[PDB]
Amino acid sequence: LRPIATPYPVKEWLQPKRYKAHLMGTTYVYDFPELFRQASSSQWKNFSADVKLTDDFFISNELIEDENGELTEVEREPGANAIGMVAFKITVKTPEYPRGRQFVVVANDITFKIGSFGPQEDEFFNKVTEYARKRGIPRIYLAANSGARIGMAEEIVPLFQVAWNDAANPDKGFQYLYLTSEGMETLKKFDKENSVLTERTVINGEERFVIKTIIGSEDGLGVECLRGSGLIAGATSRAYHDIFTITLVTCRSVGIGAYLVRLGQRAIQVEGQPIILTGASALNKVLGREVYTSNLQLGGTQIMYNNGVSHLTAVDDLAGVEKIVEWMSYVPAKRNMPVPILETKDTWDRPVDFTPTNDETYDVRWMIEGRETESGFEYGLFDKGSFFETLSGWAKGVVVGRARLGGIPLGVIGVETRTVENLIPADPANPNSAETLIQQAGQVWFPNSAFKTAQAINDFNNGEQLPMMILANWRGFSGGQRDMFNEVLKYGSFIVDALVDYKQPIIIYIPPTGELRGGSWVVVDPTINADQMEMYADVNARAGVLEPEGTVEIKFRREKLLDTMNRLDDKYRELRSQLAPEVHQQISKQLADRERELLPIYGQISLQFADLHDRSSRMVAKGVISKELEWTEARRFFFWRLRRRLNEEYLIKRLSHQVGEASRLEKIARIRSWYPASVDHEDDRQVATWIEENYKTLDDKLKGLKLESFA
Amino acid sequence: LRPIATPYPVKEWLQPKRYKAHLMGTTYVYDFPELFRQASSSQWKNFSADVKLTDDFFISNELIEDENGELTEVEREPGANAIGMVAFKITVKTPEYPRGRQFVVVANDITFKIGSFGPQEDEFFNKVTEYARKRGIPRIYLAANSGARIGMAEEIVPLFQVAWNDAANPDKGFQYLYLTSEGMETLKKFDKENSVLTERTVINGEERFVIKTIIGSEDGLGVECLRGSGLIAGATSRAYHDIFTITLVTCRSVGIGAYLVRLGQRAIQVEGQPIILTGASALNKVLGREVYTSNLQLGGTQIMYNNGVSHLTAVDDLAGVEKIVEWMSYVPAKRNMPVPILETKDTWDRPVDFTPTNDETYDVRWMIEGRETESGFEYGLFDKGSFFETLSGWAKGVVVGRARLGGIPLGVIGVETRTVENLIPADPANPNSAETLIQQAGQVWFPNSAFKTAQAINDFNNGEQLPMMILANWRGFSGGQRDMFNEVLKYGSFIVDALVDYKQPIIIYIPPTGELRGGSWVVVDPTINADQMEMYADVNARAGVLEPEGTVEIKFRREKLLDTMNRLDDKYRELRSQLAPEVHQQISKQLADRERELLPIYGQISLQFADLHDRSSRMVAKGVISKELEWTEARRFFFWRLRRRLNEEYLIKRLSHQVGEASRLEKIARIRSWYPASVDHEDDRQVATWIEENYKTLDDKLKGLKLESFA
Ligand SMILES: O=C(c1cccc(-c2ccn[nH]2)c1)N1CCN(CC2=Cc3ccccc3OC2)CC1
Ligand SMILES: O=C(c1cccc(-c2ccn[nH]2)c1)N1CCN(CC2=Cc3ccccc3OC2)CC1
Repeated sequence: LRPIATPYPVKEWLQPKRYKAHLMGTTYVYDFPELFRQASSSQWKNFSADVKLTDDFFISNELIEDENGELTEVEREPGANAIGMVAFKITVKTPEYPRGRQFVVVANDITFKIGSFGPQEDEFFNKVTEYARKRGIPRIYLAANSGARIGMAEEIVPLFQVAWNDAANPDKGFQYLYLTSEGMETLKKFDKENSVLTERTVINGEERFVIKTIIGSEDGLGVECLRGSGLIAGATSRAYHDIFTITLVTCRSVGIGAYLVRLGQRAIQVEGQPIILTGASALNKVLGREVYTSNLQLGGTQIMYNNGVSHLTAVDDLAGVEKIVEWMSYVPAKRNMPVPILETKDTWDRPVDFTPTNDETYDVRWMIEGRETESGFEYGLFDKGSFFETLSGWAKGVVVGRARLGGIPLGVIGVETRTVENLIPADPANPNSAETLIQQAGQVWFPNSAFKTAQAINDFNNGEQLPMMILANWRGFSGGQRDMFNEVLKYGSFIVDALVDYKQPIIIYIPPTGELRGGSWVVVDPTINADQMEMYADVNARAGVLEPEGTVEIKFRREKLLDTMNRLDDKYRELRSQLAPEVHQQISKQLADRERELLPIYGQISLQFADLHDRSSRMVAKGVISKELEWTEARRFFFWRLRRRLNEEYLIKRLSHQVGEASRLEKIARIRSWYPASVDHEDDRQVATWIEENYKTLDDKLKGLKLESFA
Repeated sequence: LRPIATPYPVKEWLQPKRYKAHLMGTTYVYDFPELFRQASSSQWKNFSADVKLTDDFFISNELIEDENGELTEVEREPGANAIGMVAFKITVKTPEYPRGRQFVVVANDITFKIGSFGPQEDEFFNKVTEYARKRGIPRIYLAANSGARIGMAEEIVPLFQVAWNDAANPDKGFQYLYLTSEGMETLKKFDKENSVLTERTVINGEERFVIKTIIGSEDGLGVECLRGSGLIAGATSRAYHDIFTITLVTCRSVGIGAYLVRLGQRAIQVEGQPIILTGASALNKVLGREVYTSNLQLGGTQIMYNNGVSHLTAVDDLAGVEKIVEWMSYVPAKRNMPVPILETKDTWDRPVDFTPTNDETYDVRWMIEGRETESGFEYGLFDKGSFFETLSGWAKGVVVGRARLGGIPLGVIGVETRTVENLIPADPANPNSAETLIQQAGQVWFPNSAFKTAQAINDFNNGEQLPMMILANWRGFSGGQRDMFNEVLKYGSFIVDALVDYKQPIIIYIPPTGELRGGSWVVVDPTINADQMEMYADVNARAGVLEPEGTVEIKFRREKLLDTMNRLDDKYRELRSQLAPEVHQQISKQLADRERELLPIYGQISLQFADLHDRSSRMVAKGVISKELEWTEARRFFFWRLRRRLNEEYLIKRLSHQVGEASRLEKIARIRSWYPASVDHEDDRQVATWIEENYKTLDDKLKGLKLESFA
């Protein structure tokens, strides 16, 4: 016992495995529920400073397999795990679920055979994943491992013999490996007869049992571990589409461990904990040279967070747990439950203060969440303090996060107007390689930003099941050589696919000072998914196929511009006179003199003429947008629109369970036929208010419609 | 008329639009059905040289919209199209469908308003896509366009006035654009009152109608074209998952045109025809400098085919049409129809001749399709002449194509063992940028090869609806810095997702001289999708978590190796003697002398010991593979296995339409309970033969099971 004379018992001595985990720079597996309790309690403090919590607000129950391999809850001493994978069912009362919400935590035990994945850990991880999925509850994975378990048939090590070419000269080589009768008997005796596959031969009097395959008595040596890895990779791939999946990289995640991080998509990486496929020393043997010095060069945050593999970084395990808990606060308690409403001091009923200007540089985050000023706080579009930005280290040209609109949680995608730089590191494996700095213009989709936008859309959609707002402000895609070669088309197309799959309300809003052009509008138009999408443009937004400079270049050329020079009194007369023979040379020089002096302002006139088409009024006129809006009034508008949309969506889902076979246009028109004759279908607030006042009455109407002889 | 005195009529004079198309370097839209007829006839010649074809073997009917906007067949003169989008319903009798197969061809008319997409072309393209999808028939798109249509309100051009700051000095600027009463009346007269949005003001006696928005009388000027682009992008995204989609880039594909190419996935690009987002001159204005000289720098084959955006290239339009027709020969006639069997001279009943050696370099294509030798033709795994390789210009480390196994069409993925080089071009926009040459080791997945493998899997699955074989031979993923930074994890994970979605039989086969390790096995194990996947390993294959060098490094270290030095007579005695005081220094030097001399061969022994675990016999023993196979006998084995699998799959699909709610294990066990008691369920040939002999009898059994009161 070390240290002596402590006030309370030495927990690292009661369970030496706690000390081993600490020695490896991670939290002991059995101590993670306590971090979730601390993080959950902080959530309450940050929400309502005055709430009195009691220990019954949080319950953690370890899940273990029974005699029939079915998961059951246990209350046992930490460190009694017979396998290197552990799980807990957590039931917490949170500000968004004060009566309680549930989730599962799966975790590697780094103290158990270095956190390696053997067949038993793989089967348990799969069993826990299926448990979460059946219940629709989130699956949190805490990665601290050494990848698939490796081994050899340790019983064949003291027994094997070698068939030397020349016994006296071993250096000259060997023909095969074999067992003697004594070696074979040792195996027979310990009931390890099937540990080897032998073929008996007779060489100079003695019988030799030629080893043809080594199998081994112990399980978890090789391919059986690889089968299990495949099983859990597929299990996670499916879980991502079904439930909320998140991973915290807590010590190091190797091989299957790294794949699990990616397959669950949502990942928080603790600083200094690598996500690797191959270790630096293994790579060094393959390359010959001593190229890498640490695994952090390969899979540290400076790789993974800069990549978008790690959505967030964390300073320590508790910070990571706090980020999981914060992310989950935007997510339904379980699959298909409504999005968790959470109203704060910042009510829906106020104008938007922060307004972008065309002459001044701004941060899009100011439009999203507001900003501190010397004169006070300028509120933005969403609730003060609600913006939880993710993928913050990758493709910084797009701003992705979760936010709240008068309490309604949603995914937000904004456009970074400032030029973004990113540093591509020098490849240590290539001596003729130096660090590259890439500049990327604002309001332009590049391969990386197109991938991030698509990624964001999918992550809001699957598991999170959130509505979304895109504050659309792109000039288009980068059509230059490098970006075309880097497959910009591929990434842009993923955005379309992500929108086609979206199952919750979508609002596309071209904000003030914002724009949408030929290439950018294609990928975000509401006809991609009319059942979910809706588009709005600010009165100070712009949209057209090309930018004014482009439109003039194609449609307001020199001849049109010169014909327009008949708005000029001096030009009209000069063109008329030069249309008696020798004097015509002086008049021709005089026309070219006026045309040269007028050209800069007539170029400006054509630019203005072209821009006059690019207005939200044309968008309304041509029916390409639902409404033209005023930025300061957007919060009030969107709150009720979103609120109205969620209610109608709920009624569309119920109408689907009954009858079944009807189009969405038929279902919505049916639900709308139920509204009082006096209710204006175009009034979002009135429509939401009427539905919320009649949920139980509408239920009775739906239960009555269960007179279905539909064959 | 030019030229005079030709033997037959000048087709370019009868329809001048034919000449315009030719002038633009493309085939006239109305002439594409003839190219399909020529290509279809060649298919017959290459199949059976002796078949007599008549014109009734091929029918092309133009589809146009009726009075109610419903598509109908027409026989009209070419060039009468009132919109710039054209379609044809093609019905062809092919070697795989001698009674006939159908498909739709949609195409831009480059002679119609430069092949631009206006709202009418967009609505027609969408209508044709839905037509194809409803029928389950393939959709071939022929891209020859200028992207979304651009315009201005040409009626406001002669009318608008300018409010100068100083009339006498126009150079000093203007305040706004306006209309006069005379201008307003001109609009009133031509019923174009809503062409502008004005606000009347009175300035120094005269009334000025301030233009606040220009709308225009003509449709297809701006945003209305962008809505249509979005509509067709979403339509194509959906079509890809539903029907066979392919695109031929025939002149140039711009903006929406480029997106359409990608969204349909399968693309054949004609040499010298660019797929661009922004034109070179437009990019040059945005950058200031005159950076690019042609659109081919941006979207030529050297960009798109090297990218994997273009799956194949074609020397001219007919070669492109021939490639479409050849690709389609592997594809079902319509959605959910069986894969088209096509038996050739190369029957299933033969051994595989080409065998890889560990000491000799080979091309994987030799294993796939065979190879010509001075001594004759060495047949490979698949039918002679059946290998149709796609994505051949991108990520050359993986070999992807379609093939036939005794007539059965399937997708094939093979591993290129030879080191692959690829040249990254120098960015013309960056003066401090030079061409990079990248080397990539064989049998290692890199970001590009992982993306291609995933891409291949999805393209075989969607629309093609083909079974697949992966001749799995990877050491793992590149875990080095550059490849980790280039998101190898992301691409590897797409492989898992692609396998999870697969709806047809999958065979994973580790071939002779082949290997599968820790990282590579994870992503391809049959437990990812047990309903479709199956794994086999050749008797000369290898698999384990690490390679022998890795396993020894972790599990057969110096102490184990030194303990093994007790297989040595001289070492055993020397270690015993040095375990009386001064003489012990000489014995310690003598032990280090033997250990140094023995170490190279004992290192080889441990490598051999480790390799003895990596055998297909261990794979069988641990139940991770369905069977261990012999390469020469693989064609015979796989033919019957695949044939058996397709039959059972057919019966599983039928059992699903009836009853409905049963697991696949229940359905298959039920189908198997129908086989005669004497039929060995493990005999593929017997099982396939019995099903094919009793399809009508099994139908009667299924129709009888339609006694379903299942609620
Ligand atoms: O409408 C225009 C435009 C602008 C200026 C000139 C011309 C033009 C049209 C014909 N000749 N020149 C077009 N464009 C459409 C919007 N595009 C946005 C865009 C900006 C951009 C910025 C940096 C790098 C790449 C980029 O490519 C995409 C830029 C070009
Ligand atoms: O089993 C081993 C191995 C090989 C040699 C030494 C060691 C090792 C284990 C511990 N220290 N050294 C491992 N490995 C697993 C298979 N890996 C395949 C691989 C090759 C490879 C080749 C080029 C570039 C990157 C690469 O990374 C992936 C290579 C490393």
